[PDB]
Amino acid sequence: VEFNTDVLDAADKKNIDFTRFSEAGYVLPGQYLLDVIVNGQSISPASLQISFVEPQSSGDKAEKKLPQACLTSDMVRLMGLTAESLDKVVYWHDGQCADFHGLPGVDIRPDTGAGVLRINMPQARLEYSDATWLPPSRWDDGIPGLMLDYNLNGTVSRNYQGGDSHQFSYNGTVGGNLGPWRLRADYQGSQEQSRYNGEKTTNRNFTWSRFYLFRAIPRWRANLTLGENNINSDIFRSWSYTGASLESDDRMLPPRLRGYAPQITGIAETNARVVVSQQGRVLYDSMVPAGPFSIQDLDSSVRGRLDVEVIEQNGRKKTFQVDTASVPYLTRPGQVRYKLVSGRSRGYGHETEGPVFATGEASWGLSNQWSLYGGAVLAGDYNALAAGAGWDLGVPGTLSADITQSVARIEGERTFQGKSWRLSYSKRFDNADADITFAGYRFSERNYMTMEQYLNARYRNDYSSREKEMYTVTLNKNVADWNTSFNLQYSRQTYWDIRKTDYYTVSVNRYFNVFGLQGVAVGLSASRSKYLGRDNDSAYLRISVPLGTGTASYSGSMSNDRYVNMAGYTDTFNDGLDSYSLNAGLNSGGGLTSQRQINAYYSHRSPLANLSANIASLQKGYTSFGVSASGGATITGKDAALHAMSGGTRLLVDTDGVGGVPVDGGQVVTNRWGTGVVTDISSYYRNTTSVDLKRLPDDVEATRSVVESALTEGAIGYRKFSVLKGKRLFAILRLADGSQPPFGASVTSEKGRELGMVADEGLAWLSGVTPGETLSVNWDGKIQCQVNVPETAISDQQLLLPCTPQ
Amino acid sequence: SDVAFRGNLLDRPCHVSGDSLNKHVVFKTRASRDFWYPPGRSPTESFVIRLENCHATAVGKIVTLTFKGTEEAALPGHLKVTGVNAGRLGIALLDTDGSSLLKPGTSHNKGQGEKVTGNSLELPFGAYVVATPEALRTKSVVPGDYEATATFELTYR
Amino acid sequence: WNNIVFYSLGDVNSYQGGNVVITQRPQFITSWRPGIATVTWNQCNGPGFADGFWAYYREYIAWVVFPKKVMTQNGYPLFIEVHNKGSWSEENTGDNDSYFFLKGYKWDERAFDAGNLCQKPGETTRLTEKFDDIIFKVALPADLPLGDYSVKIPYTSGMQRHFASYLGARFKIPYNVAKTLPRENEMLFLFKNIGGCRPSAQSLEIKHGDLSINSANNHYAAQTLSVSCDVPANIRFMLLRNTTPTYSHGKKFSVGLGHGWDSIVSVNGVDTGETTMRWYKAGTQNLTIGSRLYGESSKIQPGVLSGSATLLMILP
Amino acid sequence: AVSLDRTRAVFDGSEKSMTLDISNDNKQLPYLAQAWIENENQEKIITGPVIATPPVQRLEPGAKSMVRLSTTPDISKLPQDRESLFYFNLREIPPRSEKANVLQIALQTKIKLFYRPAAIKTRPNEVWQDQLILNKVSGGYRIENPTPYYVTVIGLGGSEKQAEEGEFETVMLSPRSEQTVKSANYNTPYLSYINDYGGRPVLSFICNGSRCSVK
Repeated sequence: VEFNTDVLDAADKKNIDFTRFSEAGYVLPGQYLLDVIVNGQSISPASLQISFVEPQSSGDKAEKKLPQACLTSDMVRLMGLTAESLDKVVYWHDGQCADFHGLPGVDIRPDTGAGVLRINMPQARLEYSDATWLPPSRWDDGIPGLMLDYNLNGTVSRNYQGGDSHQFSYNGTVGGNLGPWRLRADYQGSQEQSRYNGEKTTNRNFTWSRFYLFRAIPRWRANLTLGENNINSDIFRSWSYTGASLESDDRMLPPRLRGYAPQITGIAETNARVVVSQQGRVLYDSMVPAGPFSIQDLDSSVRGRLDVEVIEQNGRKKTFQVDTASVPYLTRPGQVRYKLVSGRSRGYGHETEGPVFATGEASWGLSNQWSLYGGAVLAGDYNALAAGAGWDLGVPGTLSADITQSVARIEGERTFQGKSWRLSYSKRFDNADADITFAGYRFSERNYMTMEQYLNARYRNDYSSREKEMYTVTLNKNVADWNTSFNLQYSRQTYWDIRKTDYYTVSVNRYFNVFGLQGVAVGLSASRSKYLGRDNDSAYLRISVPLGTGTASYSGSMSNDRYVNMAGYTDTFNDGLDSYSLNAGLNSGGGLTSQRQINAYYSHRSPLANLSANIASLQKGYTSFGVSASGGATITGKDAALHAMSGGTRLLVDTDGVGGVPVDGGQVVTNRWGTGVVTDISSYYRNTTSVDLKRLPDDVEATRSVVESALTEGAIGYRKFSVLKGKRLFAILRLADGSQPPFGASVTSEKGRELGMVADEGLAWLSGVTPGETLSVNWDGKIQCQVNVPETAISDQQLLLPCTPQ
Repeated sequence: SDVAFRGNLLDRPCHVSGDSLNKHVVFKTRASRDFWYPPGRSPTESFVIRLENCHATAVGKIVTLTFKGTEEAALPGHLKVTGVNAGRLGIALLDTDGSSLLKPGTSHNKGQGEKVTGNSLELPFGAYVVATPEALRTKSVVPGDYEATATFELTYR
Repeated sequence: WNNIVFYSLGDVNSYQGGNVVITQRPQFITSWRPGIATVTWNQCNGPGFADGFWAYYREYIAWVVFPKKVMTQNGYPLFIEVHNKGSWSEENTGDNDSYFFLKGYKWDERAFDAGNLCQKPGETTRLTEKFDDIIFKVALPADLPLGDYSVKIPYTSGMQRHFASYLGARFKIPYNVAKTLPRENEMLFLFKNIGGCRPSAQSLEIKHGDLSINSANNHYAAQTLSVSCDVPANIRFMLLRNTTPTYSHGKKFSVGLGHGWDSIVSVNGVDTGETTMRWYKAGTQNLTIGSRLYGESSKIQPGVLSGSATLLMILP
Repeated sequence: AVSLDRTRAVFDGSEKSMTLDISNDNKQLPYLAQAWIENENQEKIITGPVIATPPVQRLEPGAKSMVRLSTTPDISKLPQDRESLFYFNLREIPPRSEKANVLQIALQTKIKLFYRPAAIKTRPNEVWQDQLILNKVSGGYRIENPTPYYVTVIGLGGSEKQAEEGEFETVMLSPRSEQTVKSANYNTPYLSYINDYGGRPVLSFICNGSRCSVK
């Protein structure tokens, strides 16, 4: 219980809801906004729907129990519990309080004073998720529509012999995605026209360069591929083809499961208990096995001392200093990688076909830091078998080698068979920065035929370009004074019965400052191509000193008796996001001519599309002024929009009605229809889309800003914004008899929304009132009266209101 | 490449000392011995109130003490008590010098009786319940429970 | 006899890729040009003026040659990658700084042409001959700085003529005499770098409100900042001094927030200013930068403080 | 006890509602509290200009409690050329015991309010206290206020020994007002007052008999 009912500044002694709300303050059965936090992290930064009701399930003699959070099914399904393991929330309805009678050890503390909802529970009941390692639940992939992104340039020109000005670039990648299956077709075209005195010629070209469709699989972690493309050069060279392809995608796996750091190989006596702390927080406390142990489950971020403290079974202890550099390798044991490609070959034309193949390329690592890789390319008339391993020996570096047994039966009856071996070598991070990052050695014979060579000799019949044997190495070494990373290099080639053309390239990178700020980078290079009689000595020179909004740039270059000079003042604007390039130049050729060029440019990052202008004028080539249009668009989604160039992912922010709201990320502003789209985002990340809260105009306001979702590549995420206005008013509620109701009673809305309470003289200042509804006032544990607010009411008014019972 | 700044502000935590939390002084006197007989009084209770600070060169120039409460209708300068004695008793509060029987709503004259003990300002007082004359001569004072709590407006200057 | 004079085009063209990220790579059109040619060679050993009454030998081929390695604004070696040669015939594998392809379309023709066989270089002729188109791509380097660049393309486009006396004269033209010629035919690329290392926020808002004095003495308030890239490299950074400190504290980067308050900063636990870390894979991290709130040496004069600093990232 | 951090509540014209956290000093028993805002004529204006949204909330032992203060168009209809002083008042509700004749101590504290309009807004390092001109009547220094804000002084002395230790009554004023305060004659008056931070800037005057200001 009983509180002090008498001590209050009130002329009226009607306080039946004053003792009741105070006493009811354990768990309040009302509707508020709380943030559900599970084991420290949160599943929702802006959880609005949090309901509380009194439970009438458990019958009792006194019926005095504690009410809990009357959760619905959306926030319990977006949290990530293993619902197929333990089914204790799949049978509960929204009418009654979700009781926790089936599982032990979890306590809930609902505090509306702090605006949070803490839940502490063990890891054995649920799965794991964070900003990294998103769950396998499908995200917002609905109504993809079409996606266009143009990049066109219109410009003028003039030559030394008269003038002609009609030049147009025409490229873009349009395509329409359909659910998980996503399509994109890049067109290629142009527009040329020249107007001289005695001749008026023009030509137009357009072709379908590359049209492609794709779909990703989260179950097998591989992306399917149908159409025309090129394969990167791992062992074999690059080549065009048409058909199916099963390639890699390792975006879903966590870095603790991907990367593995080497652990302590200390073998003292038994199944001990390790304790490792960084700043006074144990990051790992578990039971290791008997004898030798190795914890590769910990690859987190460390930036200091970590005291590895061991607790043995008898009670023995040992302390030693481990470094912060825990040397994680690039080899991955236990994980395999594969390329399952098949189809037909693409020539140079658009309708150029060829033979049918079936290719298998795979790699496998054993868990002794050794790793094999085998390739089986099989066509209808050409077969090549590849196999090989790779391993890191630790202190002498790392090595890898492979053999390629190829048979080639051409149409002209000439069977050629060869087994070629290539070896790769490298080096770890040494003490004096000795770093051989690559060292190759390719053994070949005159009897070879690669797949590209098989297709050119089979139809175009060329019998040249035969390579015999060579070696290369890549050493780079820095020193801890003068900031210079020395990279002296040498590469050597030789063909079958054609000469060598051996190369010689050196480098030195100075970095210091005299009579200016630090940031002056002077990298210098010099190259030499040694033939039997010719040695072309080329060298590049530059002077570059920045001052933030100014940068004096110079460029010197001389390949073979042609020294070229440049002079510029290129930098950004005061905001830092706008820019312009300004530079002059001098050209001295070997054929007794001195040429000069002057080029000017200015850009502008508009949110609808990026635009720019250029001025180019040289000696004998005149007045080439240009203008560029580049941007992007998305039609037939939820609404049409316009944006700046994408590379695979876009999220759709929906702020209807407001034309000028600035969002973060790329500072895109919305349109008259009220839709927007951000561009700089990445797959499987924590994307916090908040608007520029202090850059809002005075016509609109913002209730809440933070919405959270994780997008993938090629999907469009829809984000609904619940920001609306609220009217505030003072309403004098009067009862049927004329008397006033006891003040302190809270008013709930029709949709389950608590807004405030009644003051002393039957007055209730309320904010956020929608005009036209019928409100509800609650005292003594039930609904007592209803009033009907008219639609003519606006904000900040004094209204006398009559009470009507339900 | 952005401005690394933090806009901050702070304030002085002007407060009262937490040592005077157990200030439940009681009146264990007899209502038929000390309130029926025509000496109408109870033995006085003393209480010192501490208030911690940072600086104490002035006392009344920072916080001014004044008290109020439900005044007794039949007793000027005394407050109305609750319980079984509905207007039968009156609380007479003495000052820090213990002489003036001041009014519920007037303030104490600053400059005297204020113990400046470093940064904590001690303030001892005295208070006794007097009997109301409408119930002292007629001996209608009910012996039992009587709860009294007066407010103290500690206005900051 | 063998008199051969050359024809060189007069075309200058435009083209644009736009904005490509460093992890991605571009593709480009190499359009064949049936433009107006100009003579740049004057040799004559047989007859001077053309008569064409005897069926003498003739052939006509094209000539486009491009260098294998060029340079950019800051002098970087541009590795030109060969993607698809078209229906042409690439030869001379023993070269390392020039490409060599030719096209034999007009050959073994008997001549019946009158006029002048050997003329002056100041002459132009109208010829319309369209052929097969070429499409390419380029293996661009990894370490590139930010900004805008204007790539100039040195090239040639055209070919050679032939007048001999007999059928079956496979004459060849040397490459040193072809490469020593001057250069006139068009240069045109412009590009701006997007970059591959871009942090999370780039707005840097750190805030903290009111409190007491004793709690504030040697207090700590944190703030986290992440950064994401996708190329394995060794990245560093630098903290710039904006304000000035009152007292001397040595190694500790103390930012003067005013009124005698130099709050020392916390680079994840220690006041080191800057560090060095490596990337071996792609991804992101998290980096919580807070600061100790002790700035006054017990002669406490507190006020409203809004001191600043500036931290930027330096590329390797 | 109850921790009260504010020295003076200052509200600005740009912000529509400010914030304030209050916490518990007692760790043995929970508490309850109620508040209201008064005015110049000292009455409970429950339909005042600023409305504090939580009227009563339960405080745990050693925990904290929040309060938001919404604002109405009556501030806008009031003149923005001067500030609007007010008095908000706090009262705590302790749990009532069951022993006999318990003399529980009820605490009431008053602390000042200050709405400053945006037209006469103050910069973060702006001092207008040096602009004040002070004159002298024979027997007391009269104070002239040309500033549009409320002024408050607590000390005056010829040296610092009689500045913070010398006896002087609290004298407040209103914007663009003038009055005469009885005070002795000093050659160099050490005006020790309390600023907006709460510290003591002892502004030592440069006077001319009946014309006192700062250089």
